[PDB]
Amino acid sequence: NVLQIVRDHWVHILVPVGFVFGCYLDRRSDEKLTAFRNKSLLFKRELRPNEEVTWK
Amino acid sequence: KRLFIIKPSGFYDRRFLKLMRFYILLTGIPVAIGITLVNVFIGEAELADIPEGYVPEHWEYFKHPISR
Amino acid sequence: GSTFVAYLPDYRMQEWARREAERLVKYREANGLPLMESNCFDPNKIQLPEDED
Amino acid sequence: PDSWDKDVYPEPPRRTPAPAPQTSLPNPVTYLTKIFDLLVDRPVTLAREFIEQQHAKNRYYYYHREFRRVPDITECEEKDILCMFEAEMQWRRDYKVDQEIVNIIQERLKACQQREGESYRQNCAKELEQFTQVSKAFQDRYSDLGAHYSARKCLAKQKQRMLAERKAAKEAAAA
Amino acid sequence: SDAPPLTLEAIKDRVLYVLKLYDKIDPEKLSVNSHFMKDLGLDSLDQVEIIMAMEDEFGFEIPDIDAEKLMCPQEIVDYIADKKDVYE
Amino acid sequence: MLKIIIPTTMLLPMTWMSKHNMIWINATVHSLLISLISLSLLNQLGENSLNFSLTFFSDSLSAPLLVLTTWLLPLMLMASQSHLSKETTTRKKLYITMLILLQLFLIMTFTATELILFYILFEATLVPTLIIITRWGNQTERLNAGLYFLFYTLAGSLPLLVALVYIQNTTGSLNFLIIHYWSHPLSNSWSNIFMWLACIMAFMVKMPLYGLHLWLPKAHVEAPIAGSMVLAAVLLKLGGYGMMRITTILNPLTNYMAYPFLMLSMWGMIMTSSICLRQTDLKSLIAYSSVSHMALVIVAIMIQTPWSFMGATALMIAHGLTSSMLFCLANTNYERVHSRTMILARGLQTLLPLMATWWLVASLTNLALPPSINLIGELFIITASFSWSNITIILMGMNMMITALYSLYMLITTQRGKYTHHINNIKPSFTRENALMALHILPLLLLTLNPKMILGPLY
Amino acid sequence: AFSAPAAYLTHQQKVLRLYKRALRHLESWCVHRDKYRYFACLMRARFDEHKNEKDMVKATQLLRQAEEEFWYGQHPQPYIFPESPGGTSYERYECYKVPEWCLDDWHPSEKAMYPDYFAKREQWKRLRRESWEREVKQLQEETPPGGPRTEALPPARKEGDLPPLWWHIVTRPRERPM
Ligand SMILES: CCCCCCCCCCCCCCCCC[C@@H](O)O[C@H](CO[C@H](O)CCCCCCCCCCCCCCC)COP(=O)(O)OCC[N+](C)(C)C
Ligand SMILES: CCCCCCCCCCCCCCCCC[C@@H](O)O[C@H](CO[C@H](O)CCCCCCCCCCCCCCC)COP(=O)(O)OCC[N+](C)(C)C
Ligand SMILES: CCCCCCCCCCCC(=O)SCCNC(=O)CCNC(=O)[C@H](O)C(C)(C)COP(=O)(O)O
Repeated sequence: NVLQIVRDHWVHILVPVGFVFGCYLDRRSDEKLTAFRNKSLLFKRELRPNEEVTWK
Repeated sequence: KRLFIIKPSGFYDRRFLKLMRFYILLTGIPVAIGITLVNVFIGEAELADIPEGYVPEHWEYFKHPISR
Repeated sequence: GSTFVAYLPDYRMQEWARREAERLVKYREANGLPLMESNCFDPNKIQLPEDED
Repeated sequence: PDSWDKDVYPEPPRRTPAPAPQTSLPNPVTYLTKIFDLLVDRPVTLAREFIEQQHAKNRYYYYHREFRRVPDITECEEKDILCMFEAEMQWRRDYKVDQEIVNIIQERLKACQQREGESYRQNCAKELEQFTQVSKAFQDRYSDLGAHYSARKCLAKQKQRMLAERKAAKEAAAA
Repeated sequence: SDAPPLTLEAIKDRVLYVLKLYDKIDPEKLSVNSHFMKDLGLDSLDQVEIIMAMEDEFGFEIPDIDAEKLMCPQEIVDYIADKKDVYE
Repeated sequence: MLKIIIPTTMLLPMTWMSKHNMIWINATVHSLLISLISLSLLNQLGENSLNFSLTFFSDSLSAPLLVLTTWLLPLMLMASQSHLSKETTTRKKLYITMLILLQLFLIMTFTATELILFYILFEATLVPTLIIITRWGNQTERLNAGLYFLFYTLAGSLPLLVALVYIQNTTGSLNFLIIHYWSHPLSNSWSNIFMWLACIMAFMVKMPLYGLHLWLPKAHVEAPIAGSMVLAAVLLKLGGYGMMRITTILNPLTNYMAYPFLMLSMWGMIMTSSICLRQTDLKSLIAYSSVSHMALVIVAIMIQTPWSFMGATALMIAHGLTSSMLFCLANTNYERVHSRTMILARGLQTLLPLMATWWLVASLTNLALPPSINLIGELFIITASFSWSNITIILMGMNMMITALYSLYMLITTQRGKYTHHINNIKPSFTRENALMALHILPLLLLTLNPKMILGPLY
Repeated sequence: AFSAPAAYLTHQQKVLRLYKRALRHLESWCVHRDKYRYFACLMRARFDEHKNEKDMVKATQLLRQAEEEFWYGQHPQPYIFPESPGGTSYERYECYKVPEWCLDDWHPSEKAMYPDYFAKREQWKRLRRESWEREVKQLQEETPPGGPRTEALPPARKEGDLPPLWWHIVTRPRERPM
């Protein structure tokens, strides 16, 4: 019976999916501005024995 | 002797006030109870010095558990 | 939303600024230095023009 | 309490006089404080003891964030944007700390005025003098920068004041 | 509580009481339906005085345009009853 | 910050793919969710802004405006579904599309890092507003209003564009951060004077400034209720935001270029407050109230002090909420009696008591009762003006009296007295209207509880 | 307030109104009852001295001097009955007067209480509905061809008629509604 329910209320996932897509695109934008990661004079720091990057 | 007092319909204003109170309380009584429980059983962080060689996480720089 | 706003973490650094001011006041009062200086920059790093005439 | 440092927020030694009754009638205030104590102060103390017992079983800590010192705006080239940015942020942080210092001094002054009672004009001269010095320094530092303030404008103000003082000194030496 | 619920009989009694204290009307000759100009031989000034006496007795003012028309005690009682929402 | 932009572009096809009787529910629910999402931008720093990318950034001045816009969209949706019931499905979807496009343009405008992009979006906001006004307005004046709304804007904004590109050919960048860091003083020459005028006149006509405000009564009176809401609460704040942004490059010319505009702002604030005292139209009274408050905001921006900027930000937020509430309150009576004359429907407190309470709260907030944020902004601006010059306390004080008068005047005209006898079609207030009033008024006092969220970057 | 006004006031009407106003203001001046009765009798004699003037011009001239004297010697703060248009309770209860048509919008739950009252209301509404066509026709018949010349309304004359335009006069809210 879920066919009619889906074809009537499938418009309710467009906005949440857009929210997740926007979060993913914000992360993709963030990954292109790492030219000074762990390089500022105020926050320059030695890496921990395991971690690879100070922030993502 | 008792007479009829002509008034405008008080049903709808009363209904709206009851509905607003119901929804506000419906979401706010759990919030108040949770805040009280967190405050009682998980107190606020105590100020302390950073030990040598330790790099705290950012959320560790705040004192209230909900803020953290 | 009001609960979320009321419990937003202190990113404005108000408490940190208060603690820093407490430290500085304690130090400058203990060692007798003035509480504040009219110059916010050290004159040694400022090079005034040679001639004023 | 040990919550705040007693050096930054000082207080006098708090001398109070002893009870010296002279009248045979009972003091209603004494019975009122005894009733208030036994009826209010003890249940509140028990509740606080329970709350602190619960808090003691869950101890976690938060730390004061430390900031290094970076080059100031005076050590920055004309168009070096990165150094300008770092120096500007350091200047804003120092400005906030200075504001809080003035806040501490003003709190001291207000507490003195309330505490000293009717002798406040004579017994709080030191706090007034400290506030005068701090306010003068703060006004020389940050006043008239206006909205859109920056480290460069503060440096320009300081250089102008330095030039005026140097000219005054050089002309006074000529006298 | 407040004043009792004034009735038609009370209003008529009060109006007749006030009228029977007037020196220019004969108490025996006065009736509820007696006309002021016709049956009692009064002029307009006496009617104005009667209206003012009613105003004093009941504590509310009657406009001149309405007071000009009341000619018998029954009319005065009726005007008072319609003014004060009296139906019994 | 695409996590906010993309859900609106998704509101678009969700509205266009909705079933014919479920458009309002879906739109309102997802707009409220988007407002809840945008609530996270209030977590600001103390030193710099939130630089999300090369294109968009968020600051302590733009975050409250973004929250207000995303909160205003659902309120417009609730306020619009009453008078659009008889419309066809396609035209209802078109109306919702105009509202969504306006919200998207405003969201992108308040966060653009670039001045030309800011100009493009701040000019793109005209098309949906103009279409709404000239298509869904009620009377025949609407067409003229649209023209008055259009050219008044464009004649102010086209010179700005020229100035903008000129600046980019001199400094090499119009990015706001670089512009702020690489700021240089403006000399005193005729060319610099005209550059100042070109940079200022667009935002001064969008405020609107006294003398340049003639478009506003037309636009806010002939528009539909949602159009009036968005025109008064958000679209007037574009001028204030733009002036606060652009003034960083105009010093020290402003020091003496503000005199004619300061004089106009103060005297026209008095003049418009006085105009409110004799107004037969209830919507025009609210429009002129907006003019007076925005004159105060103009003074605050023009005197260029931290306290003035704080007060100006608080005043913009408070005025947006208050004026939107007042417009909705007037629209309820209009929908009941189909007339805008203030003395037509009287004594409405007897017939609608809860509506009378809403009217009382809105009027009390309009006259800046303590400790409302309206008062906080007004008092900060007044203190800054007193520091600027002690004589201003006269004019400001005058305004404080006049406002109260006309404010209570409106209330006493509409709620007290005796009801009109021949008007018998006044039905009890619907739950929708009461909810609209409550959702307008509760955030005002909630922000009063935590006032540092709307005090701007100078806090 | 109940009677339709005329195009003008007659000389006798003006004299009577001035007499009443003078008596009331003189009473406001003379607080005590016996003093008021004395001076009211004096005023009555003063009024009825010129009662028999056959010259209308001299009568209206005497009235002119009477009005001038009253305006000079009026009480600045005359006594006003509390519910009169100048009294302390003139419109005190107007905020409690609610029109009857509001009852037409009551929720059925509210109308569940007071069933008999609403039955009587239905009877009254039906009577008004039946009565309206006749009331209009009677007003049409009794009106002169050049429109009405006064604000007076005719009574009912037919077997079971009602006086035209009676609904809002009969269903006044009350003098003390709540
Ligand atoms: C119907 C009848 C009603 C009358 C009866 C009501 C019964 C009582 C209820 C009324 C409550 C009285 C208020 C008393 C004050 C208590 C609340 C206060 O203490 O909370 C404040 C908190 O207030 C919140 O910060 C303000 C709420 C935020 C407002 C946002 C509105 C929601 C967004 C919707 C869209 C916004 C549109 C406008 C654009 C900006 C404290 O501020 P703060 O000093 O920090 O707290 C320090 C401790 N912390 C930090 C650990 C928490
Ligand atoms: C309806 C409301 C619309 C909004 C109104 C906007 C207000 C715009 C007004 C512009 C403000 C000032 C403009 C120019 C600045 C100074 C004005 C002038 O009077 O000052 C003197 C200018 O001197 C003389 O006045 C020369 C100018 C005379 C010619 C200008 C025409 C004025 C006529 C007014 C018409 C109304 C304009 C608005 C039309 C709508 C100063 O002497 P000077 O040192 O030498 O000039 C300074 C520039 N320097 C340094 C490069 C030399
Ligand atoms: C308190 C301070 C103010 C004092 C003001 C008072 C002083 C003024 C007193 C003197 C003024 C006059 O008498 S002015 C005298 C005016 N002259 C006439 O009226 C002659 C014609 N007569 C009539 O019109 C009627 O007989 C009529 C008299 C109306 C009787 O009415 P009725 O028989 O059909 O009831």
